[PDB]
Amino acid sequence: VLKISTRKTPNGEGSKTWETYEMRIHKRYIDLEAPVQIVKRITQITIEPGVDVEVVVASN
Amino acid sequence: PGVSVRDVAAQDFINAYASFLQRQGKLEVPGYVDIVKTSSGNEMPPQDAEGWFYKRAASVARHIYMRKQVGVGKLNKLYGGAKSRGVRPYKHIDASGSINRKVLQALEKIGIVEISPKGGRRISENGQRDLDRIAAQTLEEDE
Amino acid sequence: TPVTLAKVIKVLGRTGSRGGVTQVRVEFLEDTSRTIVRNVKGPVRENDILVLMESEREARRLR
Amino acid sequence: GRVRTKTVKRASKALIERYYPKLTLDFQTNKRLCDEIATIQSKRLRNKIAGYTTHLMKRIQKGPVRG
Amino acid sequence: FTPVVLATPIPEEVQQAQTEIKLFNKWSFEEVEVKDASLVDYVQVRQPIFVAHTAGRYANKRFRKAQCPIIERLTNSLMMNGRNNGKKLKAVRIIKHTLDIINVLTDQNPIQVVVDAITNTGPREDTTRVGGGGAARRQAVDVSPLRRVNQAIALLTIGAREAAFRNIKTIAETLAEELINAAKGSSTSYAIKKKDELERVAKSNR
Amino acid sequence: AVPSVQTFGKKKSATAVAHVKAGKGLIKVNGSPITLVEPEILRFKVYEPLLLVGLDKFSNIDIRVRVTGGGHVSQVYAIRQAIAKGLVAYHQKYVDEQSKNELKKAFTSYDRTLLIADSRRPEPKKFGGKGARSRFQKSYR
Amino acid sequence: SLVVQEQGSFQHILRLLNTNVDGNIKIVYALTTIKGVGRRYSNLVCKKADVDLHKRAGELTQEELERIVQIMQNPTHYKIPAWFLNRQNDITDGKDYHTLANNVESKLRDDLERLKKIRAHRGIRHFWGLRVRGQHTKTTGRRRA
Amino acid sequence: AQHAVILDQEKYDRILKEVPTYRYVSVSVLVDRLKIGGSLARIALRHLEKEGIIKPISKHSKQAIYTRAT
Amino acid sequence: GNEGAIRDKTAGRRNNRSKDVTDSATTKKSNTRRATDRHSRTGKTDTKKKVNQGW
Amino acid sequence: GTIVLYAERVQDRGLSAVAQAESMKFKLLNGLAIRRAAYGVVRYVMESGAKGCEVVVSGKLRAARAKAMKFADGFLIHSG
RNA sequence: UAAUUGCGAUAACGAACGAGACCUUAACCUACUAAAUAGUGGUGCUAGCAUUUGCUGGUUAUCCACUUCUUAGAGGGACUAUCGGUUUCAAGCCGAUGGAAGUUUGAGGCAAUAACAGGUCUGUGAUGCCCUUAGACGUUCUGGGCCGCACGCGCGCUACACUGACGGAGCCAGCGAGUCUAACCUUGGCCGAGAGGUCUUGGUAAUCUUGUGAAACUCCGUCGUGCUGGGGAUAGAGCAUUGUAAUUAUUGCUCUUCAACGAGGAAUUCCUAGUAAGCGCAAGUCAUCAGCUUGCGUUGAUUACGUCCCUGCCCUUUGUACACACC
Ligand SMILES: [Mg+2]
Ligand SMILES: [Mg+2]
Ligand SMILES: [Mg+2]
Ligand SMILES: [Mg+2]
Ligand SMILES: [Mg+2]
Ligand SMILES: [Mg+2]
Ligand SMILES: [Mg+2]
Ligand SMILES: [Mg+2]
Ligand SMILES: [Mg+2]
Ligand SMILES: [Mg+2]
Ligand SMILES: [Mg+2]
Ligand SMILES: [Mg+2]
Ligand SMILES: [Mg+2]
Ligand SMILES: [Mg+2]
Ligand SMILES: [Mg+2]
Ligand SMILES: [Mg+2]
Ligand SMILES: [Mg+2]
Ligand SMILES: [Mg+2]
Ligand SMILES: [Mg+2]
Ligand SMILES: [Mg+2]
Ligand SMILES: [Mg+2]
Repeated sequence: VLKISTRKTPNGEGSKTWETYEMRIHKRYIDLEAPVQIVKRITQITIEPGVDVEVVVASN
Repeated sequence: PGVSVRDVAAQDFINAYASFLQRQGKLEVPGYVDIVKTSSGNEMPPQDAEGWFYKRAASVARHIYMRKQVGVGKLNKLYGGAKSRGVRPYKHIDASGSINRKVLQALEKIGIVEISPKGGRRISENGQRDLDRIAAQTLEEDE
Repeated sequence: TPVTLAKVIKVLGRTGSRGGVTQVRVEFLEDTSRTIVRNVKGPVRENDILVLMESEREARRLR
Repeated sequence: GRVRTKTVKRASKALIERYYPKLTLDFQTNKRLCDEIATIQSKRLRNKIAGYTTHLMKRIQKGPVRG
Repeated sequence: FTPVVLATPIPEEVQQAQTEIKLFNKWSFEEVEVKDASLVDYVQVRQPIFVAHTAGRYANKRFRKAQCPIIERLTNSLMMNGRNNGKKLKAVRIIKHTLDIINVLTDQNPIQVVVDAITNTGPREDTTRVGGGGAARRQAVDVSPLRRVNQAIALLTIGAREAAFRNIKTIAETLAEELINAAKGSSTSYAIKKKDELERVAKSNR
Repeated sequence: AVPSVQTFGKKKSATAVAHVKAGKGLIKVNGSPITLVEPEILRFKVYEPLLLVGLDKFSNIDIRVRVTGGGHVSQVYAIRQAIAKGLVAYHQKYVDEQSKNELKKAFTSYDRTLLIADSRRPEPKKFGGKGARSRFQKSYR
Repeated sequence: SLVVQEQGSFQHILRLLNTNVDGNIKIVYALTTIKGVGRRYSNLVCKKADVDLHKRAGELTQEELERIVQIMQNPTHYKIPAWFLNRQNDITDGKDYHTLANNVESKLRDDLERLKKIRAHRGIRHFWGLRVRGQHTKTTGRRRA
Repeated sequence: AQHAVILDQEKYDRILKEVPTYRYVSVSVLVDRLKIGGSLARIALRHLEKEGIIKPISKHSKQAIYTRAT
Repeated sequence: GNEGAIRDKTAGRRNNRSKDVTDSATTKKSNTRRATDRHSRTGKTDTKKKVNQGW
Repeated sequence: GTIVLYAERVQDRGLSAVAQAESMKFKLLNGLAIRRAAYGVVRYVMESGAKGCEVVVSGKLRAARAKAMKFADGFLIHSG
């Protein structure tokens, strides 16, 4: 979770109210063993406005 | 039965190992000892004057017995205590990198620790030996 | 120094414009058959026992 | 202070109003009943409600309750 | 008590006194009784303890703080005046020390002296500033037993620390000493002086 | 394998974990034995359960415990809990019940939570004071 | 350590380095009442002089005393660092002195005036009766001189 | 400088003969018999253990405790 | 300059310290106006035709 | 090549805050009695199947001193 | 009742905004789905001590297995439950029992209608009007200044010591954060008393720093009530780091110098349980600088569990020539 803590006031006046926002980062990984075909057939689709898909490969 | 060092409490093990290495002679104790301070978060040098190198040596040894590998950095931070910055708040600060790293060599040149891979220093096969040895010596005082 | 043991009975309420003071009725168990109302300073519940230092003088309100 | 609000009390009323054969001084079964028989959005409000329809219910066994 | 030993071994007097009696650091819990009526209930002893450190929950309900072991109610109040807030281990040790000292002098179950010291200092009546119109007079009040214990503790510890301030005798010795003189109040103690003088002025408005 | 159970105990952040196998009556904490521990004023805090229920009780078991997190006291209450709950877990499976209820009954009578883990936890400081309830300091004028 | 006996050998109070030193106080500390000898410096010197730190300033053979006085005003020969010292790299011959006793008084004055003679700002600020090292002089230090 | 930082053959003998009757002996108790500052006092406690009347109940720094021997 | 600076008397702590402090140091906030915050100074006022076409 | 734009005439603008805000802008900016403007907007919104709608106009309008209005019809909730 | 929260009364009946619901975090699941970026047992391979088997470690894949602990999905759970006192046997309230949990469960987020000439045109390429606009109130560049010191005020920090300082020795957290068109968080090895330096190295991160071995704290010593070794202001002399620049001393280390302060007048702040207080840490700021803030965890009390005396406000009643509403 990414906090940002701030006084609300643009200026300086008044009781010193603070206020914090936060941005929740949810990451997740799933490992598969499947040939070139299914992989790319699985990467092109299953796409979504909101989810940052990333498929790394390799034994290193 | 058999024994470890874990079978023995802190103070009793180290005042034993310290007593050992002074009784010993095989040391390497830099020489700036007595004129040196052990940290920059300290006020006075160690009161044990003649000695306390054996105290740290033993302390160091036992610590690295207890775990995989640890080096100068870790040991400096460990032996570090709070420092009064005078009229300003106390802050923890690390202790002298020399004292330790030279305890790490003196104890190595004596063959209790070996510059391990992964990093730092790790209990030597021969320390395993001697440490589990005086440990039992410390229990046989209450037998 | 005639000490007097008295078993508290029925918590009747707080007095003192402060509020610290509490009104209770008691029962000396050195012969019950008689009862009296006192002012406590501290926290009190039913079945306490008060060392009344003068068995014979009870107090009403506080301001 | 656990004074139960109107929406809790109001819903409770109408539930006893029309489902007394069913419901029974056990919060647990009146809970499950509510799921079936009533629509509520939250789990808590559901308990809070059932918990009170079980109250009301539990004392109706000893005379009527105004309303 | 019949010996028992398994793998990693447990010391003799440790094996000994433990499974037997549930006694203190190592101190008799039986005997120990509350010389003044009332004052029981609102003084613990039984259930018995090993050392007076506990994860208690005596505060979140009203009267239940009475149910704390009185000896711990001593050490609890031992830890204060700014610097020593928290530092319960500190306190605990001082008390262990203290009991040892108290015990060493004049025999007696040390925690029983704590019983006799405390019972002996709770003021039986006091005063509060009643309105009476500005020039607020002084109405006497027969004070609660609970408050009678509280005050006792607070008093004892305080004037012990006050004496213990700025001098060689360790806080344990003076804590011991206070209780000692408080055992059967010998007028030379902080609490008795202050107790009686609260009763001096309580009686002096009646 | 052999008869064996794992349990835990928590006090604030600290979380003490027990592995109570079937064995020849040992009881080591983290790595050393139980007759060391330290704080040590506290020491009798963790000897406690073993006394409560009689020093025997353990000669058909070996117990390991590893604490992580929480401070010097946080752990000592945490460990003793995992020891007692660990006994009661074993007689839950490997002995009979009436013994397990025998044990639980004498823990619950003496008890520093011991079987149950304590709900207490640090409250969030809120802006305006050094603490949670604590406010700062005003002066009006 | 030792339940010692000792005849009349020890004198309470003893005058060295043109100053006065109380015997019945531990010698490490006792020695600090000379101008310019902090606890550390005291320590190292005795550690150097083969003198017993468990001792008071009281006992201390007259030989042992003189030794201390010796080391104290010659640290560079008797193998004591340089970073352990109050006046290193002077500002004339740039040697490493450990200015001791009634000397440190005059050496503050010397420097202090070296700045003034040079009209340097720190100097001026000294002569103006203020604090030099750059602290705010609005709110703090008030009663004062 | 108000006395009691040294040994004095008379003080030694004071310690030898004046220490029964101390139901309680300790650092503080030793200074209170108008003698020994806390440092040498601590040294005495040790060398009364050597073979001298005191029985070592309880332990350490700050607190010391002894009674007469039996 | 700097030579002027130390040569100059009338300067440095010694003097100031022996000078009386004004009484304006210890003056309050002066405040001036706040009890007049609500009565507009413009002396103008809007009107009700311009207000009513407006809103 | 690596980026593209598209227009998408949104489904019923009557339940877009932004649509109605910019409406009232382009209403008053086109010279329109404030009441007429707002009340108009609230009527198009409500008619567009809304549960309820609310319109504030803060600011200074022909008079010197700054006023401000509300313009709400039907149902709104404000918390949680 | 915390609440126009309800019960009740009742020319009202029955509703909606707000309160509540709700949402976030902290608590409980051996139930469910899994995990070489988390972790347990077994087995290999292996060190030490005992040896009669034992005990304590090493080994990012040498394997098999599991999900108690860790992680986070989906469910579950509490509803002031059971009982009992109390009360218009009403809403409720108090106690015991059970319970992860029974103070709105703890803490927050959100929050109606209104008011103020509260504060902000020094956040805004938000803006009306005024002013100025080339000897500029634009803008940059060089240097000083916001730190300037007889003094009045406010938030703080460190203390006045022996529940202590110092010195060894034990050794324990939790919120965070970290380097691409780059120089961030840094392990390890050397060198240097130190501050730091130098060689390498892991990490775009549950994978590395980091188990952030933090601090109070715990242990054994030294000192012994002495303005003391408590205290560490002021000041001299030297060495280093950031930065183009350190003088008016950015910070750091070493030696020395060793002030006031012996618990604080009248006054006045904050606070009810993991709270107060003590204690350190990360984050904001940040090239460099925290005696500040925002969070976090460690250690863990005493005393209330009441009232209207003071102060503050709220509601009625009542008066009014006030409605720009007592400015
Ligand atoms: Mg240390
Ligand atoms: Mg540390
Ligand atoms: Mg402090
Ligand atoms: Mg000196
Ligand atoms: Mg709400
Ligand atoms: Mg609502
Ligand atoms: Mg699980
Ligand atoms: Mg219960
Ligand atoms: Mg204004
Ligand atoms: Mg603005
Ligand atoms: Mg502008
Ligand atoms: Mg400024
Ligand atoms: Mg403020
Ligand atoms: Mg220490
Ligand atoms: Mg060098
Ligand atoms: Mg790399
Ligand atoms: Mg001094
Ligand atoms: Mg100091
Ligand atoms: Mg920072
Ligand atoms: Mg600031
Ligand atoms: Mg009217």
